[PDB]
Formats: sequence, C-alpha cells, structure tokens
Amino acid sequence: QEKKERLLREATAIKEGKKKEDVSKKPYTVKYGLNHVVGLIENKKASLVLIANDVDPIELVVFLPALCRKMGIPYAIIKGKARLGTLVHKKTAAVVAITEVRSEDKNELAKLISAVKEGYLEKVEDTRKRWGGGIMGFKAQKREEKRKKSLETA
Amino acid sequence: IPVDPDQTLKACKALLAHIKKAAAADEESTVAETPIWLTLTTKKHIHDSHRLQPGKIILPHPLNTSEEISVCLITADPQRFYKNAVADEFPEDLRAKIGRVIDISHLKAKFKAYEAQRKLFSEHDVFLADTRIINRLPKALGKTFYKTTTKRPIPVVLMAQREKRDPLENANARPIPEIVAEIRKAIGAALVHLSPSTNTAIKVGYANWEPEKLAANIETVIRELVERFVPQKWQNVRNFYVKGPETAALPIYQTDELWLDESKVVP
Amino acid sequence: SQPGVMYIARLPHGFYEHELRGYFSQFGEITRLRVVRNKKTGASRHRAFIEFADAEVADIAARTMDKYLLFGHILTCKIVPPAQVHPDLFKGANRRFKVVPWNKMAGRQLERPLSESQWQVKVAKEEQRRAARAEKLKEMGYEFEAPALKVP
Amino acid sequence: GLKADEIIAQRSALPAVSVRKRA
Amino acid sequence: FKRAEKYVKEYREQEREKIRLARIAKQQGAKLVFVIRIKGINKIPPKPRKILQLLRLRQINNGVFVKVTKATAEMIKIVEPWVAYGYPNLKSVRELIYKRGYGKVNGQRIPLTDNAIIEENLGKYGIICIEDLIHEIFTVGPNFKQAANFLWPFKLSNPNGGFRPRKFKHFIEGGDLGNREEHINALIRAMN
Amino acid sequence: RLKPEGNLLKDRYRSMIVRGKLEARRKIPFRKQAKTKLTEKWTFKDFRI
Amino acid sequence: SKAAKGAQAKKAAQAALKGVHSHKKTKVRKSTTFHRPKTLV
Amino acid sequence: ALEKKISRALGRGDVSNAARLERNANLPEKTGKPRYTLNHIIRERYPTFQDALRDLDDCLSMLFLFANLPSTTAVPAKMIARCERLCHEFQHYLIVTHSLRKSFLSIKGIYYQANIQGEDILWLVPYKFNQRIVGDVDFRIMGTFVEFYMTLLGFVNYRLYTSIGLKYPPKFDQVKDDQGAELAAFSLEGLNDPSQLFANFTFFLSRETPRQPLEFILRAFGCKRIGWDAVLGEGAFTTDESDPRITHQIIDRP
RNA sequence: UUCAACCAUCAAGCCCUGGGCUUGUGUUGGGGACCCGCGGCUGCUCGCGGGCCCUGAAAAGCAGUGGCGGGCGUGCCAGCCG
Repeated sequence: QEKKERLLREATAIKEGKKKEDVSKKPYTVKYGLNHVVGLIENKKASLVLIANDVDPIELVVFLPALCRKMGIPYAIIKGKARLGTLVHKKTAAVVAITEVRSEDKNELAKLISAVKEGYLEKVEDTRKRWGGGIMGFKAQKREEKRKKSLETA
Repeated sequence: IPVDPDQTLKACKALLAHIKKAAAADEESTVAETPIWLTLTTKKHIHDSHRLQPGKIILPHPLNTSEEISVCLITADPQRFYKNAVADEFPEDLRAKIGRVIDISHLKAKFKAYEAQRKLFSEHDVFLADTRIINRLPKALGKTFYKTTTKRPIPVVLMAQREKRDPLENANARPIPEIVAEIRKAIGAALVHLSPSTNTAIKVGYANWEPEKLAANIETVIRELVERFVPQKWQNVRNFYVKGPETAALPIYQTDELWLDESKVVP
Repeated sequence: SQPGVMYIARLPHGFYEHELRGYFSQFGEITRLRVVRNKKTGASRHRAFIEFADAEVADIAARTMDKYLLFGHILTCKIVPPAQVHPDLFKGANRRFKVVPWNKMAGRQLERPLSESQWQVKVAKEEQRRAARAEKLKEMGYEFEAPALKVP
Repeated sequence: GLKADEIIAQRSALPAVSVRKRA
Repeated sequence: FKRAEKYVKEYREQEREKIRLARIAKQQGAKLVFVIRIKGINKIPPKPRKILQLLRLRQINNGVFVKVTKATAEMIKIVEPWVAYGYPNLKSVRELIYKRGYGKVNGQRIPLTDNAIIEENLGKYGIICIEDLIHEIFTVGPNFKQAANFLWPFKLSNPNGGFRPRKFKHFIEGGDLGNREEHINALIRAMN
Repeated sequence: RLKPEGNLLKDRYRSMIVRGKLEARRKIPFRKQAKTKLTEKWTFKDFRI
Repeated sequence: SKAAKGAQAKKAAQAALKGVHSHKKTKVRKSTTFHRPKTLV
Repeated sequence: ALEKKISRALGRGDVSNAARLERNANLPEKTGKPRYTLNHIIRERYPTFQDALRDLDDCLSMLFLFANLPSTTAVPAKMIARCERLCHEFQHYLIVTHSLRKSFLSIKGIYYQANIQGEDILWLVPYKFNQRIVGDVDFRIMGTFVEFYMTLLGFVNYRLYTSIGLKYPPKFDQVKDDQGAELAAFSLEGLNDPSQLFANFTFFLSRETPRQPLEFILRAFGCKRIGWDAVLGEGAFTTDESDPRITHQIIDRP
C-alpha cells in the first residue's frame, strides 16, 4: 500500500512536470535476501549483519561468519528466520543487514554495534573454534557413572 | 547613575593598551576576538534560582556584527516555513549570517546525543530560540549549552500575537519584517544571565573597538541592568569591574555601605 | 564464606541504590551497597560497589550483567579481588546520600544580620583588599580614589 | 566527524571484492 | 523475575510524576464532569492514590460524577494520568442512571429497580424518584454531593472482550492527557 | 411508588421453553480443563552458567 | 544451603538471559495409541 | 478463517493489515447489526407478511425488553441502540396511522395492543428501571433471538412505511438524540372517533411522570402539543411550566 | 513479565492601542591549564558563582553537612526543609 501511494504521488509529479526525486526522499531500509547481503558484505557496505541460527540447508550461511570476519563486518547469530521474516514482511529470512541508517538513529546503530562487539563476539571468540555435540544419553551417562564409581571403589 | 564616565573611558583605554602590550609579547588576530567583560558584584544572590532564559539589553553599538559569526535559529514546527522565509524574504546579510534553522522536533530527534550537542555547540556562535519552545530546550540541549552561559539560546518572539495546532496547515507566525527586526535585535543585544550568585559577567564589547564605544556600551548596560535585573536597585549593588579573559579586574565603582538595609545592623 | 565485591559502572540515570538492591536481591542477598555520588550536587557518578556475602553468587551476577545493554549503556560489571578491595570502600554504604543546598546556605549567611564587631572586621579586611588591589593596579597605569568605608 | 560515524564505518584493511564494474 | 529496564522505567516515571505534582502544587491557581478510572503507571504516589480513594476510583472502569469547583479541579489535575474525564450530556446521564444505576444503602450495592429506594434514602432532600435524581445530577443542584454519594460508582464494560484477537487489550489507551469535553460521550456509549 | 414484580427476561425465557423453541438447560460455570503435564523446556534445561 | 543459594543465583541468571517462559504444557496420554485427528471435511 | 488471518497479522505486527482484515469481519460492536445476515432466513421462516405480523408480538416484546439493558459481549451497545431505533420507528408508524387501540398498566409492565392490517398485536414493555439479569436464563441464546427479531422488525418497518408511503428509514438527528429527544429525534417525510381525543388539548408532563409511554399514548391518540421538564429531554412543545397555553398537566407528587 | 510518547509547538497578568514588559524552573559525569568576584579560614586554603579548552551517554575508595516528622540514640526513610 505504501509503494502504491508513493507510485501515485510520483505519477502526479511526472504529470505536473517534476522528477520523482523531487517528491520522493532517499529510503533507508534493512537489507535482506542472501545474495544481496553477501554482495553488500563483499563490497563492505553493510554496517551490521544478523544471521538466522536455523537455516536448512546450513551450507547457505556456514561461510557467512568467516566472510564477515574477513571483511571486518560486525555480525551476530540470532534466533529465528521467522523472526527476521516478520521484519522483512516475509515468512522467513535467512540473513538481514544494515548498510546505513538515518541521522537520529546513527547513535543507536553505533551503540548496538559496540554492544554486539563486546557482548557477543568477544564471548564467542574462543567457543566458535570448538567441536560441538558429543553429549551422551541419560541411561548411558548413568551406566558410565556407575562403572566409574565401581572402578573407584574397587 | 553614581558611576562616572571619565573613569570608564580611562579604564577602557588602560585595558585596551594592556591587551595590545600583552599580545605583542597574528598580532591583529590575537588583539581581535577578545571579549570585554563587565562584572557586577552584589551583596546577596541576584536571583533565587538558575534562570536558563537569558535577558536582552539593547545596545547602541551592536555585538556580533562580524560576517564570520554564524547564527543558529530554533523555531516551532515546522522548520520548512522558516527555512523558506530565510531563503526568500530575508536580507542578504541575515541570510549569510544564519547558517542553520532547525525546529524543536528535529532537534530532539537528531541531537539527543551529548556528542551531537557538542558538535552543534561548536558549529555556531549565536543561538536564537522561539519563546514557544525555549522551556523545552534545557532538556533537549543538556548541560552542554547551559553549563556555560556564553551560547545559551537567546529568546526571540516569532509567535503571532492575538485544540492542537497542525504545523503543516498553519505556522501561527508573525510577519516576516517583524521576524527580521526581532532577529537583528536579539543578535545585536547584549545578554544577561541570572544565577544564585553575587557575580554576573556580561560581554559588552571587543578589544578591537574604541574606548568611547565601550564607555557608551558599558554605561547603558549598567543603567538598564540595574533598573531591570537587579532587585532592590543600587543599595544591593556592591561593585562594578571591567576585565578581559586573561587581564586583571579594573574597578569602576565601589560602594560606601556594604549592607542592603539598616535592619542587618544588630547591636 | 568470603564476601564478594562487584564493581558496576556505565550506570544509566535511574539505576540507583534502591533499584540495584531490588534487582540483585533476586541473584542473592546483599550485605552492602554504595553508589558513588558527588558531594557537590548529590548527582551520581555512574558507578557503584555491591558487596554480597557470597563471592560465587557475586561472580554469577557479574558474568550475567557484564556488557548488558541498558538504556543506551553497556554496563560494566566486574569482581574486584579481595586483595584489591579497599578497607574504606563501603564507608557510608546502605544509607541514602542526601542533597545539600550549599548555594542556598551561602545565600542565607550572606543575608544573615551580624554584629557590629565583625562589621568593622569585614570593612577592615575590605580595606586591605582594596589596598592590595591598588598596588596590583599600580602596574596597570590605572588610578582610583577609593571612598573610605564609614564604620557602623 | 562523529565517533558513532567512525564506529559504523569501521572495517578491515582487506580491500573490497566486486563481481563487476557498476554504474 | 523483574528486569533492570523495568526498575529504571519505574524510577523515571516516579521522578516525572514527582516533578509534575510539585509543579502543580507550587503553581496552585460549576459544571458537571464524568470521570472514568483508566490504566496508568503501576505505582501511584500517595497524594494521587488518596485522591482516588476519596473519589472511589480504585478499580479500572469505574465512573463517577464530579461537580467542578476549584478544589475538585485541582484534584482532577492531580489525577489526570489515571483518569479520563469529560462533559457528559443528558442522554449519557439518563442511560448511565437507568441501565447501570445502583444505590448505596447501608454500604451495600442495591440496584434502582423502583422509586421507593430513592424516596427512602433521599426523600428528605426532595429527591423522590429516579428522574429527580437525574435532574439533580444534570443541573448540579444543592444536593449534588449527597446524590453522588448515594449513587454507586458505575462499572463500565470492555468492548474488546467481545473479540478474541484483541480480548486482552484495554479499551482506553493512555496518552490523550487532559479534558476530553464532549468526546467522553463516545466512550460512555461504547462502555455503557 | 409502584413496585414492579417478576423478571421479564425470565418471563420470555420461560415462554420460549414452554412453547418448545428450546429445551430447559442449566448453566455450566466451570468446564473440565484438559489434563496436562508441565515440563521445563530443553533450552532452559541445557542453560549453563 | 550453598547449593540452594547457588541454585537461586543460577535461576536469576537464567531468567535474566533467557526470560521467564521456561515451562511448556504437555498433554497426558492414558493410551499408547496415536489416532489421526479428526479434521473438517 | 478471517479471525485466524487477523490473529496472524497481529502476531506478525502488521497493524494496518489487521485493521484492513478486521473491517471485513463486520463486528456487531462496530456496526450495530447482527454479525451474520439473516435476510434469506426471514423470507423462509415467514412466507407471508401476515405471519410476520403474527410473530410481531414476541418480536416487539423481545426488542422492547432489550432496549433497556446494559451492554454485554453478546448484545453490544450499538446493537441495543439499533433496537431502540427500530422500536421508535414502529412507534412513529403507530402514531401516524393511529393503530394503537388498548393499553394496560399491570404490576409487571405496560401492555400495548395495536391493530395493523386486521391483526391484533399485544406486547409488553417494562417500566423504565434497572432491569435485573439473572443467571437462570441463557442470555446468549436470548441474544440470538434478539438478532433474529431485529432482522425481522427492520423488514416489517420498511414494508409498513412503504405501504403508508413514507421514506424509510426516517431522518434521525444525532444531536437531538444526544440531547435526549427519544421519539422526537425522528422527522418523518413523505416518499418522493378515538384518533382525535386529545387533539384540542395542550399537555404538560411533569418530571416524575413516565415520558415515553405518556408521549406515545397521547401522540398516538391525537395530541399534537406536549411539553415537559427540560430534564425529560429535547423536543418538547414548551418547557416553561407557567405557559398559559397548557390545558392539562400530569403530576404524581403528593 | 512492553527500555515508546507525554512540559507552554503558548497561556495568564500589566501599558491601554503600543506591540512591547513580567510570571509560568526545566541542565550527564569527569579531566586540564588559567583570569577573576564574593564569604569563611590568623593565613595557606576551602566553599559559592563566573571565564578558556577536551570527551562515544566516557567512569575503579577518599561520603560531606544541621534539623523536623516517620521507622527500630541510630552508615534507616522509594518524606521534606536547610
């Protein structure tokens, strides 16, 4: 509806003999779509990158933390591709990014970027290199505890 | 007035000569941009609380007449009407002097940060503010603008003189020549600031002017400041001094009684 | 056993003694608490020290609330070592820090009537103050005939 | 400039990678 | 568990309310109004909560009739953040008294199903029927205080409760501070 | 001073039941809730600090 | 107990970092047979 | 399905989409009409206008009872105001055609008997007091009866007004309604003997008198000039009690 | 278990016809040189208020003064005054 209203206003300006740039301002939106966000990261335009934690297949985003680290972009893994889709008016978004914001939100963006830097990346700087999984089952853990206790007693 | 003008003009010559001989130890640039401060000492606090809206005193020789001075004007919503008014129906000297016009809503949006307030403080020399919104400017500008009284927003009247007003539909503004007269009057007027203190310092001129101009300026600001902004008139007044930013204080008036009234005398 | 002291800074305006006590009482019971405030005006200096009776509970609170983004502030929560704990750290803790109108007091003594003896004392000290300013303004090239203070 | 602008525009030293020359 | 942001928000709300109350008290400075208790901030300062106790507005969606004097205007200005008030008209007064009108008899809530209760409790003052009560309330007579004390506070409904996706939403949102004048009648129609 | 008697809502309801447009039923103030078991979520179980 | 205060602090940390909706209702089943739910036809 | 879509929009935060889908829900709280249209049901249930007139007894009793009740989730306030509107329109038709025949002040209410097209219609109206809703009735199925009888009475009123050649619906003045006109808020305009007992009299109803039944009976039995106290509402012929044109006054005070 | 917005986007009072005056009190914290005014301090100095710069909404004891009421003389007041 907003795009339709903007197109009607731009058509009115064209009919009255004015460019669409005279009636429409420069937009500022979040950036979405995996190819688009990867291109922005490679061109070093994205200020902040948020990657959904549950993309299946995982190969679509498995390189994205390494790409962001090489490009020097602040990135963060967040819960919910549906939660990102609610932002981008879709059912699901795999990754979102901010390239630039308005002047009244530049401070908020910088504070969020710094908060991400000392609150996510510094905490996961070591844990991102470790192998996951390896958790044993409940019954197997109980059997192992009983065996270790028996070995310690005997 | 108890003060004598020959002493004042002699003091301006002495202080100016001190300023050049101290600067001699660019020379002209060091001499210029040097404010001249009139210091009032009283017996009690001049006002009960801090007043963040400065008072204006009209001067025969206006201040800030140099073309390098940038003026930031803060108006009520919207800023578009006043920006168009400045761009179209203002004289060229005022158009060159006014470097930024921003309304209260955009000020609260873009300048809530302390670093943003310091940047806006550094980007201008004189801030003018519409009286409809000058009460909300202490919160919108913080202690950056009000810790120091030098660049406090000077009250100007832009309201047309006689529900929620729609800014886009109506501006409720007085005519443009009246706005221009108000802006030039506020730019040329000297500023007084009331604090719970016995000392008030008011910029009256620069070193590069002439001692006759400083004497006339200091005489009129003394008489107006005492008759308007000093409670209990002259028997509250203790001392008057003239000083530079780094020079000593040259007295131009002492009193003979150090008490407000005879009721303070207790035997 | 050993009490634990945490240092919390980057405090937003409003996150003060009562809010700190109420928030961290959920983590554990607090022995002492003090927000560093300026005696000039009574305003906070955006930092505080909290002593819990349990260092392990303090460690949990510090790791939980370190780098917490609150009202545009990224909070700084650390545990100070017991060797680095100052013995006079919690002086004035667990009591309110009052605001005192020093300027209003000074105005009141300026408006207080006094007795004639210190009236001659004050006009006398004004006399050598004006005299000292006179040999200061001898190098000025300036001269003023000073009216003598008549004594009450 | 502003510290917020520096933090937003802060990147790494490795140069940008482009698929093609754009307009 | 309580959040630190909730703690800071509560401190800032109470600081703002303290500033507003001190400003009103320092500044200082007859019609009929209908006052409906709405949702405001969680913690209420002692003077506004005492005024609400006097006005019998402890429960949300309670409505009372107030005669505008200097004192009552001051108390209304005090408790503006927790009430919505305006000028009721004759249809609103008539519908409120006939449909949701209850009487205070010995401290119990007795509905006005007849003229006998009004004649027994207000007959010494000349009010012998429901329409006499309506006349006294609307014209603000000498016995307005006793008529309003006889009338129990009106329990208004929540129309949002008739629709499941917005069932938990309160009907009157905070933010429209100040007098609503004749626009309180739409609220009375929707909630009566 | 007339004292109205009876309830017209109950009168119309009884008229409907007697004429047979609906049957006489009683009010159910509480319905039997579905029997459930409360368990902690896996993320809250595996939270470690 | 020390375990009790540690559990209280850990619960406070869990509430601060993850929220308060820690529990989910689960239907009880008196039979081991799952039936296809009856839907609108 | 539409309610599920509205819940989805509210859960995703699309407030504009939620409002746009909600305006298709046609809620009784916003329209004053039943949620589901019963126009095809009315013709099926009443093949003839005679059958409609014969069920009008229960219809009028139901709607005149629910015209005086507080708002609930089953029957909202706009719906109650619509019921009042339909009752007032039917009363205006009876006043204009002089079809009201008998009235009775019983201990439970006021019985009215009218004669429309050869059918005698007797219905009961409560006295204007706080009606008590008890838990011994199924109020929600009573509300469904209210929806059905409202849909029936709308068509009955349209047919009667068109039969006597009047514009339906009549013009309604919201300002006079807010000032309390009740029956006097309606202005009946043309499309495109016990009728004259009170024709020569001027009546004044006091404050304690029941204005709605007194006005309805007098105006249906020929009175053209009725005044009353200002708190009884707008639309009076006169307001001052000292008006010398008044011939009769109704009082009930000792 | 909501970190939103919400002061006056002008009112009231004077002059009595000029468009001017008064009130409506609302400021993040630190750091560095350095010119001052006023109160104590024998004095140094310390307070109160100005002048010139620096800074992500930055921070690592140094807390200092007298009383009304309230709580149990008081390192207690989400209550005030000085």
